[PDB]
Formats: sequence, structure tokens, C-alpha cells
Amino acid sequence: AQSVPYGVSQIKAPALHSQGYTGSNVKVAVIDSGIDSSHPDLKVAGGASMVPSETNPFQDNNSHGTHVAGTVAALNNSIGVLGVAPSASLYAVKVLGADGSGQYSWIINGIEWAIANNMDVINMSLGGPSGSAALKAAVDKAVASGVVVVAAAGNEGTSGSSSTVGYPGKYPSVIAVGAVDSSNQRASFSSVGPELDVMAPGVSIQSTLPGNKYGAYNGTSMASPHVAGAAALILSKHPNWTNTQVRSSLENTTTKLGDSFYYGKGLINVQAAAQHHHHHH
Amino acid sequence: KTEWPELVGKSVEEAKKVILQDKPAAQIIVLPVGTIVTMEARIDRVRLFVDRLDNIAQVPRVG
Ligand SMILES: [Ca+2]
Ligand code: NA
Repeated sequence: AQSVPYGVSQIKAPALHSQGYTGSNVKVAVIDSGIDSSHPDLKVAGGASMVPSETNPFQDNNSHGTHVAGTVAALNNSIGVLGVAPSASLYAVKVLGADGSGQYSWIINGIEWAIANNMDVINMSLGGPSGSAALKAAVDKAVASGVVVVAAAGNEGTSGSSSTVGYPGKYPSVIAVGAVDSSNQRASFSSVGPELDVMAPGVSIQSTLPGNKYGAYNGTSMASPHVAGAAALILSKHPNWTNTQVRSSLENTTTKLGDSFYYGKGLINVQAAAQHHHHHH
Repeated sequence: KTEWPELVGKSVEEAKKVILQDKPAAQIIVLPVGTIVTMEARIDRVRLFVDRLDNIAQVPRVG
């Protein structure tokens, strides 16, 4: 039997599934450590590797990209978990090696691949404390070209009144996603700052892991693909909506939680986002 | 202890030694400073970001 992880229910993805919308025909790039395409609860449509020494994007030697991918789009069937957007066209854009790290140029090459291959959504469950002009240019270009770009806000926790959102989440063109638990409490590691945009479940998130496994991970990495998957659900219901509109729909229909420094606009609610008229609940 | 600001500027060797005294089961991974990394939270992990001389270039923290 299939299980629906709590976070998929928490963002109200089942309301879209019951309306008939599951992300079909929406192309989502998971820009990450690869995706294990042999997993029976995933269907990988394509991809490319920008990691010089690991040229196969369908081999995930870390596990992180496969877990992120399952939250976006684990298949709707009688096994494993259910993804937020279980019919989305999933692309493995490998820019991180086995050790979880990549050079900025690899991340930028992956974003450029995603633009060139007409991805509708990018998820980046990744970050670093400094930006670069070239990194900002790549994300800005993806957004200018119509892609919804979503990233983990970072796991730097609080530092007094300073922002701890990392890059590329900290760039205005990118939707920076923090992490809450099942009670809507911010996770203690979740980054903070005026650049924090929305929150999603990021504590004890069950998803796919390489070699036909499943497991619970924590992080703003886990929160980001709830929002990337929600963007795919929205686009499947409103295929002409621009990225501008998808982003505003998510921002404008959150459930407000605490102060925006710690919570941004609050918890995404994809049911409300995918209506024509938007307001907070 | 979950952060080691006093280790910035020290060798990666001293940093590993000190961190393993405070947290003997730590899974230490050494990475180049200025790379981008996965944003999952691992309470057993301490990443050490090093400059090109193998000195610590960023405050080590658990995560
Ligand atoms: Ca399934
Ligand atoms: Na941002």
C-alpha cells in the first residue's frame, strides 16, 4: 500500500489531486545530486550531469537528490510514498557529487541546461553563504525566461537580528523556503531573514532513497520540493499561468504563522493557491 | 557544543582533533570553502570548509 507523507497532506496537495490535478506535463528540474532512476516509486523523464567526475545524472551517489525528487513527484500507485505532483515530468540535473557539494559553475551550468530544455520549475535544495554575480545572473535569467525557481532558505538557524538565508535562496528572483514541522513550528535549524518567503514541511519527511528504499530526512532541502511540487500542481490546473502568477498564488494564500522574519508569509496552501481568487487562511 | 568559531584560521587537522574531542561520533566531511552544498540537517555531521591551504575558512557547526 502507498502512504501519503504528512507534509503532502499538510500543504493540501490531496485537494488538488481530488480535483484531478497531479502536475501532468509540467517539467520540473531537481538540480541536486542526481536521481536514482531505477527506483520503482519514481519516473525520471530526462536530465544531464554537470559534475565532471560523475557523468551519470541517473545515479545518485549521495541520496539527497532522490529524496528531494520523491517529495516533488513520487508516483501515485500502490507503493512507497506519494509525491506532491505525482504526474510531473521529473528531470535529474546533477550538479552535486557524492559528498553533497558542487562548484558554483556546475550549479550555473545546471540552471542553464534547465532554461535550454524548457523546464517549468527548478528546485534547488542547496545553498552557500556567499553569492556570485554569475549565480545571480543564472537565476535571474531562468526567471526572466518564465521558470519558477524555488530553493531551500538554508539551515543556518538564527543569528540575532541578522539574515541567515543562503544563496541562491537569498536572491529576490528565487522563492526561498523555510522549514516547519507537523505543528507548523519553525524547525530550529531553519534560516531566517527578510528574504525568507514561505515555509513548508521540513521535519521527518519520508521520501524515496536510492536502491528502492525510503526514509525520513530533515532540512530546508525537504521543505523546498513541497513548494516546487506545489508549483507543478498549480501549473497543471492553470497551464497558462506565468511563473509570476504561480509565485504570487503561493505567496498570497499561505496560512500566516509567526513574524515574517522567522516564518516569511507562512505555510503554503496549494488548494488556496490554485483557486482564481487568493487570500490567506 | 555545536559551533566552533575558535577553529577558523586553524589547520583542518587541528579542527578535526578538537571537534572529535567534543563530539567523538561526529561524521566529519572536508569540503572547499565557496562550494554549494545540500541543505539537509544531519545532527551527526560537521562539515569543515577549508581554503586552498587546508585551513578552516568558515565557522564549523553541526548540521
Ligand atoms: Ca507511490
Ligand atoms: Na529569494
